[PDB]
Amino acid sequence: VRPKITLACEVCKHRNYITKKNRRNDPDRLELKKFCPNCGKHQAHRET
Amino acid sequence: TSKAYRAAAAKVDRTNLYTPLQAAKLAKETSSTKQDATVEVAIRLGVDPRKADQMVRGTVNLPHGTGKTARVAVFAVGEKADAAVAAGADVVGSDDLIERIQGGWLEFDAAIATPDQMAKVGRIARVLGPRGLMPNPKTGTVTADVAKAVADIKGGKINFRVDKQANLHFVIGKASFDEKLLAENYGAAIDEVLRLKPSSSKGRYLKKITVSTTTGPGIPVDPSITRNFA
RNA sequence: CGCGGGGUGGAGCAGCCUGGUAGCUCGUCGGGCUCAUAACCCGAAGGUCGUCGGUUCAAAUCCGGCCCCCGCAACCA
RNA sequence: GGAGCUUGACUGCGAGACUUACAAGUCAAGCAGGGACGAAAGUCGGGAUUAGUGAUCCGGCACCCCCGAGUGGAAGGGGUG
RNA sequence: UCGGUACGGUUUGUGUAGGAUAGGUGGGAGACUGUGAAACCUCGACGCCAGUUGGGGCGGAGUCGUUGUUGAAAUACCAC
Ligand SMILES: [Mg+2]
Ligand SMILES: [Mg+2]
Ligand SMILES: [Mg+2]
Ligand SMILES: [Mg+2]
Ligand SMILES: [Mg+2]
Ligand SMILES: [Mg+2]
Ligand SMILES: [Mg+2]
Ligand SMILES: [Mg+2]
Ligand SMILES: [Mg+2]
Ligand SMILES: [Mg+2]
Ligand SMILES: [Zn+2]
Repeated sequence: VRPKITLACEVCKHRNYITKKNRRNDPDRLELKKFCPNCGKHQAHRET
Repeated sequence: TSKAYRAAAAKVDRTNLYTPLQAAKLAKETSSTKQDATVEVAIRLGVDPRKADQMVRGTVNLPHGTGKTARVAVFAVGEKADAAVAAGADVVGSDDLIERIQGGWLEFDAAIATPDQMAKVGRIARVLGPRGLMPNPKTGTVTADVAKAVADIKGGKINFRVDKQANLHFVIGKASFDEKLLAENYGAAIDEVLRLKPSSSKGRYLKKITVSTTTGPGIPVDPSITRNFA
């Protein structure tokens, strides 16, 4: 019910972060700005 | 039956795959055999057109013409029509040209209109119904380049579109051409189909291809040759 | 994780491969007959055909994404 | 307790401590990159704090492109998450 | 004797609207009669309104879509 989701960059597609959401309160994929170390800056991040 | 058809059918072999040069070499010997018409190409693809992203659609610039009249009336206002009479469109007008066709001489092939004038020109489809001369974005005739898209109709931009059962049925032009001049069309058209291969096309892409008329039989062609048409 | 099907009227199940009507069974309601709607008989209510989108003039049927069950074969340090 | 904008529930690190048989556990000023909020000062490496967890081995996936059994590749392995 | 597979020939397809032209796509008015046309016979094939008919038997030269639908539009005829 609280799965471990991974967040991938929207440019280089590297899976930089892993976290947890609720599968029922947030039934679709997260979107967060996170720091991408490959791009060297903040990019957008969906799930996989 | 059809004694004129068995005579060509006693000529072309089934168990052999011919060159693209020999394919037009018997297309001329079919258009001499039969009454002349368009040379047809039936491509059998290795895609599945029921998935969305394996759908194949596009056009082709045949460098020897598709053998077509391409009479064009251009429904545009301002310089958009004026850039078409300088393009080589013989019947060029305005909101006046709405009136000159619906009453008489509805004899043209395409109507490339501006998106601002699509209301008043769209009533001419009530006499251009069964012939499809209405302005259509699906045929490349509704855009912002309403001027030089007439030149696409003149040179022979043939639109293709794959069917339900993964077949491209396709033309290269009238059969009054040279044999080596048809392979120039036939070479620069397969490669246009080779452009539009999706990444998810499982298997062999151009499985089977054949060359026919609308009067004679088909010709088995070898899909191995994609470059050496010269 | 792969595969291999399934969701459709209160319950059950066809139609799905192959595109044009949503039906059958039971339950219920109402009426009839009757010791007894036990049975028998007639009419009707009950449906975005799991949800989103997509393709076609038109999709319960076909494609894809999603929830949701059922199997099998693994994986199981 | 309420509200506005947000994603620091960061990446590269870390002087110096706490606890401790060992393995572990815990705290950390400050430095740089790229950020959020704020007029600024500043504050932010999840949550008032202390539970919500499982060593090694063996594998899986993603990236880096380090090794590649004559050589060029590949197989397999290695690193990082 | 019952199939499976590779490939050829034959044939199949009927909401409503409506040519009875009744699977998709392509273009297609000339393919159409000694390859002996149409009428006419009826050994049959199937079934949902008129058979679309692989009946191969009878003929002595059309078995034309621009009109007037199936998105609608051809579907005579040809490749697939
Ligand atoms: Mg929420
Ligand atoms: Mg976290
Ligand atoms: Mg340290
Ligand atoms: Mg900073
Ligand atoms: Mg500021
Ligand atoms: Mg800090
Ligand atoms: Mg061990
Ligand atoms: Mg080697
Ligand atoms: Mg490797
Ligand atoms: Mg590191
Ligand atoms: Zn990135």
